[PDB]
Amino acid sequence: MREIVHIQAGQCGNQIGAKFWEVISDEHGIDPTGSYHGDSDLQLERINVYYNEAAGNKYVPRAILVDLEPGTMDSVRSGPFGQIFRPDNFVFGQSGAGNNWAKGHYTEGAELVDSVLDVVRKESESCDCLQGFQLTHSLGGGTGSGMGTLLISKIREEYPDRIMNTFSVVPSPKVSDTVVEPYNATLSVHQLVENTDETYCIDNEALYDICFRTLKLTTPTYGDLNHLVSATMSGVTTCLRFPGQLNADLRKLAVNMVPFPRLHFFMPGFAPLTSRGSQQYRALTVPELTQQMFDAKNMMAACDPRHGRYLTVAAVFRGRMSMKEVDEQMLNVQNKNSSYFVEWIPNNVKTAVCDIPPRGLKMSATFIGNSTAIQELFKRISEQFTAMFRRKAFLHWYTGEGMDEMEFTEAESNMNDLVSEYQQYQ
Amino acid sequence: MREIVHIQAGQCGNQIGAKFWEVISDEHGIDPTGSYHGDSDLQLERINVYYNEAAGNKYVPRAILVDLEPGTMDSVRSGPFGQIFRPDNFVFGQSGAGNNWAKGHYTEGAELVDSVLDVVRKESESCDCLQGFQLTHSLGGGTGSGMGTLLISKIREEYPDRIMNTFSVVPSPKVSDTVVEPYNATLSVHQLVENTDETYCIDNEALYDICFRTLKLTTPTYGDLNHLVSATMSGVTTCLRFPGQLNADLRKLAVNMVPFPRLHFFMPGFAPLTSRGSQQYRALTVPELTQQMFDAKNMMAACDPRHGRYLTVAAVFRGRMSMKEVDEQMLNVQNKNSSYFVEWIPNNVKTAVCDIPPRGLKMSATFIGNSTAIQELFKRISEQFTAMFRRKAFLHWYTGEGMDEMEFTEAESNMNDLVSEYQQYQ
Amino acid sequence: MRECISIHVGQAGVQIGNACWELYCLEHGIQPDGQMPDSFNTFFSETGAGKHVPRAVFVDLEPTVIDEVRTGTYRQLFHPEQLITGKEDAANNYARGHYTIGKEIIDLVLDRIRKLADQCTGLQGFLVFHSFGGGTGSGFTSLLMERLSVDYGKKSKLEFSIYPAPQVSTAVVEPYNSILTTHTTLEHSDCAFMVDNEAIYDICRRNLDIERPTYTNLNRLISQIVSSITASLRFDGALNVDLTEFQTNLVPYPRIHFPLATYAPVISAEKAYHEQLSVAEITNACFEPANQMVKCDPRHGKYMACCLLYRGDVVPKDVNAAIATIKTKRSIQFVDWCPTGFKVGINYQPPTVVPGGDLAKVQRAVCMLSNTTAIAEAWARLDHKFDLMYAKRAFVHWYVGEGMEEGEFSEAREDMAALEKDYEEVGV
Amino acid sequence: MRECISIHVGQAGVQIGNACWELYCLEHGIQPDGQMPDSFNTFFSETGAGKHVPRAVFVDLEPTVIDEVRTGTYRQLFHPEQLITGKEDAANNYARGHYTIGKEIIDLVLDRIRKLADQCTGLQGFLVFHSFGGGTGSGFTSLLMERLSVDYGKKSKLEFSIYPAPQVSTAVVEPYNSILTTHTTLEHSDCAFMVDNEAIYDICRRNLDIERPTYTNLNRLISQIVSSITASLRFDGALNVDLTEFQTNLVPYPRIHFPLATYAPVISAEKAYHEQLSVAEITNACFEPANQMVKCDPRHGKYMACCLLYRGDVVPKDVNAAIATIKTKRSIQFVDWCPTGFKVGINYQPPTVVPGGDLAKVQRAVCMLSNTTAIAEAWARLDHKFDLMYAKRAFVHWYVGEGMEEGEFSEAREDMAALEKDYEEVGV
Ligand SMILES: Nc1nc2c(ncn2[C@@H]2O[C@H](COP(=O)(O)CP(=O)(O)OP(=O)(O)O)[C@@H](O)[C@H]2O)c(=O)[nH]1
Ligand SMILES: Nc1nc2c(ncn2[C@@H]2O[C@H](COP(=O)(O)CP(=O)(O)OP(=O)(O)O)[C@@H](O)[C@H]2O)c(=O)[nH]1
Ligand SMILES: Nc1nc2c(ncn2[C@@H]2O[C@H](COP(=O)(O)OP(=O)(O)OP(=O)(O)O)[C@@H](O)[C@H]2O)c(=O)[nH]1
Ligand SMILES: Nc1nc2c(ncn2[C@@H]2O[C@H](COP(=O)(O)OP(=O)(O)OP(=O)(O)O)[C@@H](O)[C@H]2O)c(=O)[nH]1
Ligand SMILES: [Mg+2]
Ligand SMILES: [Mg+2]
Ligand SMILES: [Mg+2]
Ligand SMILES: [Mg+2]
Repeated sequence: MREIVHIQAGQCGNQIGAKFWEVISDEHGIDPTGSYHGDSDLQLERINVYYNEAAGNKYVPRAILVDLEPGTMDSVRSGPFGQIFRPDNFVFGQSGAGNNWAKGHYTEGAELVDSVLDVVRKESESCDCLQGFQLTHSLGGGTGSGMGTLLISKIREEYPDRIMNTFSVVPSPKVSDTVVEPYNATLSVHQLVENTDETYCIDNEALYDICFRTLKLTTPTYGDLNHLVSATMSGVTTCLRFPGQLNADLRKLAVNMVPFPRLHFFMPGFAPLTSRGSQQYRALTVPELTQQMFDAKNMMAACDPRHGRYLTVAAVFRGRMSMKEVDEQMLNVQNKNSSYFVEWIPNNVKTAVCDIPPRGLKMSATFIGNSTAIQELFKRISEQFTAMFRRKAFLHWYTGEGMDEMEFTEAESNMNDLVSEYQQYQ
Repeated sequence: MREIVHIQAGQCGNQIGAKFWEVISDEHGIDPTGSYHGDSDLQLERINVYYNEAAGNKYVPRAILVDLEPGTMDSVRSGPFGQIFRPDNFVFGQSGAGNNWAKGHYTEGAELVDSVLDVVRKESESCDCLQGFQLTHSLGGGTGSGMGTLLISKIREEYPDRIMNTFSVVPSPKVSDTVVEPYNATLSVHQLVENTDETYCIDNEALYDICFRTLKLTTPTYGDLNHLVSATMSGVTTCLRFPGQLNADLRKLAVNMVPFPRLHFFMPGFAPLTSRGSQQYRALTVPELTQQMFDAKNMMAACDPRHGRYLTVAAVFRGRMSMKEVDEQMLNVQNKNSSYFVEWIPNNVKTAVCDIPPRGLKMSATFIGNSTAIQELFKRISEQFTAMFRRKAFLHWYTGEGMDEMEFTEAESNMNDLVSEYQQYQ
Repeated sequence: MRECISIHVGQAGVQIGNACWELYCLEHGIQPDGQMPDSFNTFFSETGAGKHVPRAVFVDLEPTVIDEVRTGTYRQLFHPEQLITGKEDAANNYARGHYTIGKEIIDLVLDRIRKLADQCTGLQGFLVFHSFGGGTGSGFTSLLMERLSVDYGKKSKLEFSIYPAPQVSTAVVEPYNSILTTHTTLEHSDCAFMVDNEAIYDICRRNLDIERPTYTNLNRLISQIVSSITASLRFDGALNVDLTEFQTNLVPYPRIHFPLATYAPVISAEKAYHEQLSVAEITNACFEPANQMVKCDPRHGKYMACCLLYRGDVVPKDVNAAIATIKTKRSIQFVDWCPTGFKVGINYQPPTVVPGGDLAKVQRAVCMLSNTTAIAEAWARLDHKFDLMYAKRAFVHWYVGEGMEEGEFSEAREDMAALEKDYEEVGV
Repeated sequence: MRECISIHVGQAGVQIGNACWELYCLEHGIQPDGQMPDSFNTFFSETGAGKHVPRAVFVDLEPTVIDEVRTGTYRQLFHPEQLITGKEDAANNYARGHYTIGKEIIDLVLDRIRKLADQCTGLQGFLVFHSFGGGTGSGFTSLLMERLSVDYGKKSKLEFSIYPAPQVSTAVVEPYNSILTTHTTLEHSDCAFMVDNEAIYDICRRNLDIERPTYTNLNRLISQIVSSITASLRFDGALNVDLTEFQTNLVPYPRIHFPLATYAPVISAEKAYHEQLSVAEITNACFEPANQMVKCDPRHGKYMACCLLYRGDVVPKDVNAAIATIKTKRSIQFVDWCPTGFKVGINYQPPTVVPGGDLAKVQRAVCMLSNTTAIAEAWARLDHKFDLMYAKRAFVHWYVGEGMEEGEFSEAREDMAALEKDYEEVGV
């Protein structure tokens, strides 16, 4: 009961997905072969949420891997945990998208997509009651953004009543990796606005800051960064996988955190986060976790929560904890930091608690905030788009893939409207 | 009780027959010498359906091998299992037919045929209650098509009340092996229309697709292809050879699957079919088998079932299975895919179950569909015939063998009529 | 004295019969070889020392199903001459059953039956097990029924028939066979107990907690019903019911002889521990639509007569109480022309359970046989199914081939229409 | 005879119910397997030998909470058919509870309830455990209450409800759910006992010396109250109270059926040694605002009726003395239209304590149920909360999606306004 379908689109998305799978298999006591070697019966009770049971006491991720390039697939298959995936669930093209949203959405991606659709239909049929979909990808390139968006549109058309979740790695302001990133992000964000129910805005710059400042890590690799994201992902769906004292799944979270249809862009967070040295000089207690989570410098989106207000915040706690203590701490934070919370939604905080902690830790926390500061992310992007579009820079490539200028105009308008709406509800 | 007589005509037919025999001997625990070395008493209980018992605890196929060329016979005799066949049951000519239906039907084949007739009469006399005949051949050449057809006509004349089954390998559209294939197919199809009770339309292109796409096989040889066909053949008659929970033989299948006399052209299918790699990541269960069988890409005829409707479909299941589960799955498929089934024949599905699974597998399935999409196969052929015949191309050869133009006109008309009838009942 | 002859026709009939005979053996302490280490005489003849032989004939047009019996566990129980086998089947064709194939074997089976009947001194009648859908179960049975009616007539005829489902049908041509056999059925058999596999499946999943029931599970359940029916003859209870008595009570008009049965309790081993399965409880459960053996809504029909057959640790007073309670339930309506709609039997022997069976051992059980107008709904759907197919003459040629005439089909349809109309009229 | 059916709805309802059933078992000497190595019949059916089964139905739209019960310590106590589980939750949405998800499961639960009720010969009524804030606890319960009212009606209905706090709310949408369920609650349930988690927490920290109370600690305390209520039915005391009696005494007008409860003494193991916990003392402690189960000031309200339920080593004379003393306290005011505001019950059995519990074993205890105008304050704050959110239509779209109409919200608000006004009028 309550099966989730996982989709990974483009290189980054795939990489994050791999990490996610690795963590979750470890959590549920699943080895690199698909065999259960755990101790606790609780690890297998709700195994069906993320895994299909294959013949001969093995488990396989309900995961679809998508890319316009084959190399990524190979890299995944050769990775630790690569062999756990169903071979028929790898759907790859041969060409690539060349950082072009149009190639991913209209051309190469279009050709690819039917296969993917066929796979995912089968995966849906297999599951007794699919609660919904989780897509991991980025907005800045061509595949994850254009192809991903296309896929999402198709999915929603066939499953309009199911929950649609995306973990979207967004382009940061300073660390600009590509030149057409503004275009790709703009086009994809628009589509996300209409077709996702909740969007987790993850930002590389913020991750780097976390790694450098909070973990004090000498050399971050993408893997390390990805780990953080994976942890966050695991946090959200802990209530579907384990028992607890107060239980909240994907739907319950959405209903409590989304007051208006369009405002479904979250700034996620995780706690605790310490170095090796600073491990000894700390208190493993709920007050400390709470303190950590609400800090601006612990957000995985490059936005200052002190530049806006929280519309709603959901906190998900893992480990053996006193409910009273949890409640006290959340009330204290809202009373003390009154100015950071919208005053016309009393009790801006939703709490959920799962008894099963993550491995290595006795207590852990996951944060989901709907903050009006997310407007900053959109605004910058809009500005950059304007700067490009005013001089029609790089437009020709997109138009060569069948895209028309008017779409760009529309998307930009839409994003502007969204920004305005956030501002006004602040 | 209930003896079947096997006939193999022309090279392809012979080759398929060899494979068929090999599989069946293995199944019934019969070695290359004709001796029973099996374990189960169930393997010998109904051995007489396909084997005559010779002196000294040996078994011999009730098989007649026919060719206008002797080389094929030699090749068969030198094969693994070649020595099991009765030497007197090889009936061969010396000349060959040169891809000419007329040579096979009117001239060389005519001269040959009396011997064959004499053999088969004896084989009939030997058997206590012959249920009928199975002919394996192709429509595109001269021997299997012309000689085969001739043989069938003769047989039906002497056994008008017995069941007449053909496994006919049909010419595909793209992979055209010969130039006069259209002619040979047209002429033979006509004859089949009047003289066979059920015709299994097997297509090389579809087989290749199965091998390449579904089995992921690096290099298919004809042997591999033939194996698939053999499996299918074995499936149909499993109910005559073993016990079961619900039993259906050749007659029962025909009566349930043929609503109108002329509409007896089946698209057969088999399941399960997996690679070596994809063996581990699968569920050995009835739902999965069902899913596999009904897919368009698992049909051994190059026709899209989604281009027509199923008039009737017979499913034959082998292994220890729950009847309820089987029934649920078949009802689900018809309810979900309502549009692919003719609405004026309620319960378009017939089910049969045999307790004895094939070797190596715990569960297996054989599919027989009477689909209106088979019209495509006829239509293409008709078109090609027209294209040739309009310019009288290659006609002279046929006429030199005594054939008249009017026969061609007749056959073409007949086929057209058949096509029309299929279309209208769609 | 009091003896019942069992006839098992076609695959279904054979397989139900196997289960039945397994159950009977266990009930009377007869081993699979006929030896026992008295009432069992109602089902078995006794020959010499250390032998008892079932008063049964097994008939099939194929060898396959019967051949299993010959090879199997109960090979010594039946003598070879009571297992009758042809060479070719009816191939799901009524015509082949009734005419082409059936006319070759019917005489033989009749002769054997006569031989069997001559050995019995107090023949109660016949129990006939078959299906409506198969060529043998339909065509052969209709032929056999005619002959039996001619030869014996006044001796009672009972048929236990696997009716085809609305949704879950295994074969394509079922409606034709069903319609054809109904015509002769109405003419001949004196009371006919319809059952539906789909309903049984539902029961096994919901009440017995079995994910995947196979035919062996259905058959066992079916056998239980038969046991309840015949326990009044095979044991000595407080208050008893004979077959003639049953007929008198349960069949109000000659044509209206289709009472649908049901059993209670059908429960798991574990789920029995918590439930206090009282007489009142089981009785209440009997009159619930979910536990029915045929798919239909009694709430939309009216009861004409119900027979309640209790077995085991049951006392009359509490049965009476249960009946009274049932009377006062507005949602269970009986027709106005029958104010007293109960025949009640109580037998001392608890239901015995087959080792490795799905049913738990209980102190009490009940088999309700009720005649209700709601059964007409089944006929309506079947008729509808028939009419579609016949509109296109689909498959008809096959039947014609074996000597059937098109006019027969129409006649059969008419007969069924008339029957449905009759059912309509009695419920007003 | 005298029997009470318990219904446990949603997470909160389930978890309170677990505690309750743990307590009952210990009280009556029933082991977790249903075996006992008579009055317990009020809560348990008895089946065969060595078994007793709770007269309870556990309902949740998810599997998770109930699945714990199935796996856990008391898996053998309940039979599987009394534990009802859907597939998808109400997701903190009233609409999903009442309509979209609830309409799929309500029939089933009703049928089971009817089955349960048919086994009881002297039905007193129903105890319904839930919360006002959850989608299931609100939406499902309202639906269920309607159906129960229809089917039974005159049989008493009691609900034990976890009311949302003023400050410490765990969920965002609580006010909407609370308002919606209140409308149906007023229509149907006959008396409703509100409780607040915040108050319980305060009590546990201040009176029990627990730094960190978890839900298990609250639940245990809550169960005690229920035990006090039902001890008059489960034991034979000197002076007794039935549920109908309670209703008669405590509810002065049909709409004014919200009495807030409280328990005394709630003390630590050590702090019990020094205190001489007399009847007078505990009684005095009952009427103090700090020990209340709902956050509000009684000093600012008026009492309309109080029921005092004493248990253990208590004699009437000293209870009377205590009551007299309470009468003479000017700070505790009763409305002028009720000069005699006491119903008094005294039961012989001391409060039993759960091994590993927070409460010490005492010779005497009391449960006070009082109807007071001060409860109106809670409704005022809740209404205020509702009105803010609704001003912006925040979250409303979700409810609309599941078939709720905006007009319903307004109607509900109006109903609550009317209720508050009614409360105002009776205190004048
Ligand atoms: N947080 C992470 N960000 C990544 C990772 N890999 C890439 N990226 C970021 O994502 C962007 C590059 O995205 P992709 O390779 O996924 C573009 P994609 O293959 O989807 O389409 P193409 O344009 O066809 O290559 C860029 O901002 C990278 O800096 C990763 O492992 N973690
Ligand atoms: N599926 C298979 N198809 C085959 C096989 N061998 C040949 N064929 C196909 O059949 C056709 C060639 O047929 P044949 O050699 O049987 C013609 P035949 O000997 O019957 O008459 P002649 O004209 O006298 O040779 C052609 O379409 C081949 O591609 C086989 O082993 N399997
Ligand atoms: N209840 C039950 N029904 C069965 C069983 N086997 C077959 N059926 C039903 O019987 C019908 C098929 O008829 P069969 O008895 O197999 O056919 P037959 O009597 O052997 O007739 P032919 O094979 O056509 O000669 C279908 O409705 C099946 O669902 C069984 O073991 N139990
Ligand atoms: N006293 C007490 N209150 C609880 C407990 N668990 C949850 N709550 C309260 O119940 C309310 C939340 O409702 P739940 O019962 O969790 O929700 P639900 O009934 O399962 O409804 P959905 O999950 O939305 O379908 C909040 O006011 C919680 O504080 C518990 O064990 N004891
Ligand atoms: Mg890439
Ligand atoms: Mg050749
Ligand atoms: Mg049969
Ligand atoms: Mg819940």
